[PDB]
Amino acid sequence: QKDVLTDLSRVRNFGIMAHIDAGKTTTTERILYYTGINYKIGEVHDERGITITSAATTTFWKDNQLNIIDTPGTVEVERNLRVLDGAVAVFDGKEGVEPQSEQVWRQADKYDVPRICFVNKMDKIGADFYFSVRTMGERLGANAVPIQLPVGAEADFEGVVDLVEMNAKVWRGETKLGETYDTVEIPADLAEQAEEYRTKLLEVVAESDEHLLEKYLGGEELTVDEIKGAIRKLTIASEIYPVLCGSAFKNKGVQPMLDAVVDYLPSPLDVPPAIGHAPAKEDEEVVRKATTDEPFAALAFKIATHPFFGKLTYIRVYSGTVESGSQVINATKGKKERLGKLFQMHSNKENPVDRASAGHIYAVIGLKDTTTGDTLSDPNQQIVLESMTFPDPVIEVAIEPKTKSDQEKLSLSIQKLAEEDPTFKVHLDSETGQTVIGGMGELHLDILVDRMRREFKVEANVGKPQVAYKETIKRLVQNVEYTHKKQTGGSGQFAKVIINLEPFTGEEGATYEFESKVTGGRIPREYIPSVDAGAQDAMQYGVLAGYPLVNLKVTLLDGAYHEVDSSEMAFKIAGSQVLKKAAALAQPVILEPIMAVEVTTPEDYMGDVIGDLNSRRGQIQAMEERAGARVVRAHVPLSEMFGYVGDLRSKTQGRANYSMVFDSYSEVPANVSKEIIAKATGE
Amino acid sequence: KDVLTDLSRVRNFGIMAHIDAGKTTTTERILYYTGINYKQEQERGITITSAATTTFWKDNQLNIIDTPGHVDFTVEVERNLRVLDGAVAVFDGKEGVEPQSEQVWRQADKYDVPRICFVNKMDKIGADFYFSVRTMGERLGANAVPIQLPVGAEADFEGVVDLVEMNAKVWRGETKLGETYDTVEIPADLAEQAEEYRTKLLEVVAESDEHLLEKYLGGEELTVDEIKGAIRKLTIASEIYPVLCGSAFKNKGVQPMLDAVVDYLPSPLDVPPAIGHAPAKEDEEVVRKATTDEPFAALAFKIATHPFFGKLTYIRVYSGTVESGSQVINATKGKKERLGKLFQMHSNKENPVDRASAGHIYAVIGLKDTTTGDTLSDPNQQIVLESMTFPDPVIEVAIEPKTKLSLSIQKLAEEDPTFKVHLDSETGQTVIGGMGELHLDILVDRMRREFKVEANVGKPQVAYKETIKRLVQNVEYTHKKQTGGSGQFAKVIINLEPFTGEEGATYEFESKVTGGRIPREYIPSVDAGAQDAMQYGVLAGYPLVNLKVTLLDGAYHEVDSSEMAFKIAGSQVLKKAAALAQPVILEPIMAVEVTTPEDYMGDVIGDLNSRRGQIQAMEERAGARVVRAHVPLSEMFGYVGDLRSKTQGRANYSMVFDSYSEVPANVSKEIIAKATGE
Ligand SMILES: Nc1nc2c(ncn2[C@@H]2O[C@H](COP(=O)(O)OP(=O)(O)O)[C@@H](O)[C@H]2O)c(=O)[nH]1
Ligand SMILES: Nc1nc2c(ncn2[C@@H]2O[C@H](COP(=O)(O)OP(=O)(O)O)[C@@H](O)[C@H]2O)c(=O)[nH]1
Repeated sequence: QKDVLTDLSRVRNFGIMAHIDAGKTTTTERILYYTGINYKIGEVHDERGITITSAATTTFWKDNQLNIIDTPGTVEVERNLRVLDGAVAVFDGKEGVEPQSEQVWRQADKYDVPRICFVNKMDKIGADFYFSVRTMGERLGANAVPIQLPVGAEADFEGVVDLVEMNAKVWRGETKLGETYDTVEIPADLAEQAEEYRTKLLEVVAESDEHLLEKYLGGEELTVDEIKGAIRKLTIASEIYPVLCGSAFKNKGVQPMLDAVVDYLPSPLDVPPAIGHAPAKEDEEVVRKATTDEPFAALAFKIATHPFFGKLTYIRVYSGTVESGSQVINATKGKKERLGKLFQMHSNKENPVDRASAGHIYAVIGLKDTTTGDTLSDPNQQIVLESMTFPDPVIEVAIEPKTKSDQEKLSLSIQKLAEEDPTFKVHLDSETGQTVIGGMGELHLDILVDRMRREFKVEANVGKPQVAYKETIKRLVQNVEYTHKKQTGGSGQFAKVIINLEPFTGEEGATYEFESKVTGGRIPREYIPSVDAGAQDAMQYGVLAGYPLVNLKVTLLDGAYHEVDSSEMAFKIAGSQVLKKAAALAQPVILEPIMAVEVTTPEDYMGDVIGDLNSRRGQIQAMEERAGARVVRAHVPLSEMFGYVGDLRSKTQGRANYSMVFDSYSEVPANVSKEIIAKATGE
Repeated sequence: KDVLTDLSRVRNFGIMAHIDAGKTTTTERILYYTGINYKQEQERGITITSAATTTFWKDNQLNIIDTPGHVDFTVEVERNLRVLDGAVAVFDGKEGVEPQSEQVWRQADKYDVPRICFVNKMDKIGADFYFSVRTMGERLGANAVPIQLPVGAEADFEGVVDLVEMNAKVWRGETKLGETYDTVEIPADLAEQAEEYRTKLLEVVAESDEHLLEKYLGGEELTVDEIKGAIRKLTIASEIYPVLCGSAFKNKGVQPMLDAVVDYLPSPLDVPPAIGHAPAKEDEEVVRKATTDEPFAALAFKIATHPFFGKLTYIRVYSGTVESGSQVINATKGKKERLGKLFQMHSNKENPVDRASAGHIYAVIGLKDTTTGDTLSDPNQQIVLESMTFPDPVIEVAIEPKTKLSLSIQKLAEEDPTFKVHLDSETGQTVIGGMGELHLDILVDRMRREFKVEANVGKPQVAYKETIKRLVQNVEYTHKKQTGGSGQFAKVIINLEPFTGEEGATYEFESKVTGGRIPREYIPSVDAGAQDAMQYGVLAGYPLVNLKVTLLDGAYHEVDSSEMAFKIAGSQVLKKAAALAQPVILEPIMAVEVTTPEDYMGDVIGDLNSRRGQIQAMEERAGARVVRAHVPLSEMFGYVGDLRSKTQGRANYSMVFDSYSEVPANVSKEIIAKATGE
């Protein structure tokens, strides 16, 4: 394990995020080659092509250990950004930022993931570094700071102008795989435009630190280390995104890029510590820092089949150390696990290690009940990294497969997505064959339907998403009585029940309470729970619009029975009908899912954000300023949040991001309740 | 992937092994080799772990069963061994026979399950094939006959010597998943040791059949088919256990073992026919053969939740064939069921099938009142595959939430009919009834791992009962409460006697009223009142059983007498008559069966007698001793831990209800004192 670094400052866990056909595969291939041929030159103690096969590949660049993670490019990407400490964003110079990159960039923005940009395909016709860097501002609202400029356009691409050390690194002519660059003076053709972007970089660098601002403004020139260190601080704080260029296919620009990963991307020490919750006690927060002294905690993010080893579990260790053959707890499942062989996968070999320490990524063998997203931890000090509890779905969509083969494909999609997403719920009515999926939002459901149709090729009719409304009562209704007297064939059925129905808060979140005040055996004790079950069964339905009834307290006050005719079945009918009777007379109301929306926007677009939120019946809660940006917190009904992603992006020209969580159910306004009821009665 | 109708080409088997022995890695390799090799610089997932997985090896259908989780829960292990036709025993070459693998071996011995042995981890340092085969004889009393010999030791492990075909199958270098072997001649280093074990195998084969004994002794050499056929006969009869070796992690030896399952493990035709009983007629025996022509019979052995399909019931069909959308009867419950979609689960898909035929294992959909252990059968020829089990719980535990925040537990889940939930009303006081102390502990883990409740668990309490021993006559009670609005009146005179009943019934009500002295309108109310009072005790608050109430006389007021007043009268008169009929407390007596290693048997009988046990039999099965005894459940508390320490973890115990017996005098006073202490 001497090959695994314990100095986490010299470790970098990063991945490549890019649009498809942008060059992620070819860039990773070139990274792995250049890093191999430059490793232990004259220090090895003592044709070839690199393909990427492992989900995580470990390599070394200039005395730093680089753990590269294959980002799919969904819930899987959200997990990978937690496994990532930083990312390299690869763009196609012909197109700049593309619709796919927008989504991942905003998720990395949510989790404050430092990024550096590599504009690829600079050899191709139509590729432009300057146009592409514009699209980063226009569509991502990103402070993209070019740290280099291209030397040449289309076929004449030869290298890059280094804007930190003012020199040019050129690969002239047909460049061999792994061939180094020639360091030359900046060409005269580029001298002024280089000086313009040098000023832009120096101004950003000088404004970060007061000591350099006094130094820069005084006419003194900033040192390379001061410039380099300032860019790193800003990049790690997600303040700026350094931009590079090259041609991975033409073998131009890879080596400066690798330097940028070392120079400006964060180590396990630079990112904030891992925050999780105790196994139980979700509210209790547990924090695990990136040091071997802390208790062991690790997240499993990929399950794979190795051509030699069989089933392989990839894990990201955030804190502490564990050894091979030692027991750990799968905190997500509460089951014990024993770590088998431990590996760090290299480009062309499998490096076995004897223990799994903090800040590193490993492939584990002997795991039996660990799934992607599960947390492995010290048995004595247990942490769960992902939240285990989720509220019931608030939006539902209906899917009906077209053919009997689409039904079988839908059953293999609901199985693989269950493994990846525990947040979504599925139920199937075998009559009509209507699979209804519950989700956490319209976009969450929109993702699942797409993955069913593109990654699993289902052909089905998708319904329009329906908000999961509920019903409750606002008033106390007293001495509501119902009598069931059905004379079925032969012997009849009898049950009389008198209940008292009131709203019920639930101190700890309870939705229902049943109380029996029956005195003197007027209702036999054996029949009391049948009234409860009958009331609860009738609660499944609704008195107003057919939506479930919640926050009710049923008080069984009295009743009557015939010794022969009364049965558990009869007292369940009585409970059912009496609940429908009392709820109708107790001011029934409809409840709406309310969302806790938080929007981070620049000041200039903040007014346009609050105006949009007000139009969605939102209630503004806060107007904070965090990290030079303004954060608006508001409660918005989920019913009004349809299409927020596109509307926010249009109104704020792409510079604002948002997070939606469930908050509570609230009574629907009067004018909106009648619209809900009218639609439901017609459905 | 079609469904085979030639049941000779079918293998219903499972893997039994100690923990960390390689069950998961061997199952992984089986599923890969059977898929890619027969009917890579890669990485992928199918994320499927089915209770029963159907796969194919060389034109034979292999149905693999997941071995039960709770090894000490004897109801789960016996069910799976009934679903199994044969088993593959996986051992660690470094450790040989281990305590948990010993327990299942003796259980498989009880149920006559043919077994083959696979010595795994032969590439690990300290692994010895011959040491493991010695432990098979010393600790399992098993005629373990090696049909293979290891080629290499520890890191130099390369393959196996086949002792039937007398060749060597070697996997040289780093073996990829599914990589084939090279069949080579036995190395000279192993030629002598191979011939020694070849003679041992030939002698076992030759003594089986007289014809082969003539050929072997005559100097003629036995054919491969003759050796294979003899080993198969001996393996199916549990006379010999073939021994193999390999490395599941290093991908060496998997294909020979799959061959051994086909060659020497039993088919559905080779196992004895299914033996059951007619509903509610334990003495009447019904036999179902492994043929589609016989009436349909199937056992449900696993209930699971499918993400898309909902409830999934895994069934092992022993006899006949039934189609989708056809009705069957759940003989265990007496209710009818309609088979919905039928599935055979594969390593990477769900294969829909049109019928559930004999000798195969399926996943069923549309079942509502079928539980693990229930028997599905043709309505006309009703069979129950599992023996009758006591319904009422014998052990009770109290669970109280928190230390309302943890009322999340609804647990209306069918669970089993074995669990009964009743309320003593102390903070709700969910009291759960079970078949034993381990039974409840299994359920509590479900409530705490699958539902993560925070609760105080009580100490297990024996579910005692009460009864009467003498006849009491002319017991009268008069209910006269003059309430303001309306008064109430009811007089009843009853006769109370003990009543076992030819039908096994707990209660009998007879009315000998002569005139309309008690109106016919209120007779059923008196019966209900007596039954209500029987739920509670007269001595220590435990339910009363085996009572007969005879209503002899009474009185009524035309206005004041109601059904309620006579229910109070019937109730109070039973509490009064039972007190005067010599009430006694009854305790559940259990049929305990302990399978113990050779050495520790003596401590078992002494312990059982110290727990007020009555020894009934000792038998010798294989190399172990089986002690059967009748022991009161009250004295069996903590037996698992005491036996496991006493037998170094190598022994098995079974507890099933047997009968109720009167509690001894000094123990009756202890029970009563606690209850009166409330
Ligand atoms: N001319 C040119 N072609 C490139 C470059 N990078 C990638 N390509 C080509 O683009 C195609 C897709 O690139 P690929 O690595 O598969 O992108 P990915 O799908 O995002 O992983 C491949 O055929 C490459 O040959 C580049 O820098 N210049
Ligand atoms: N070296 C070696 N290790 C093995 C072999 N078979 C299993 N293992 C390892 O033993 C550990 C436990 O095996 P496992 O399949 O989980 O056994 P189980 O607990 O009974 O299911 C795992 O980490 C396996 O990788 C083998 O043939 N050789």
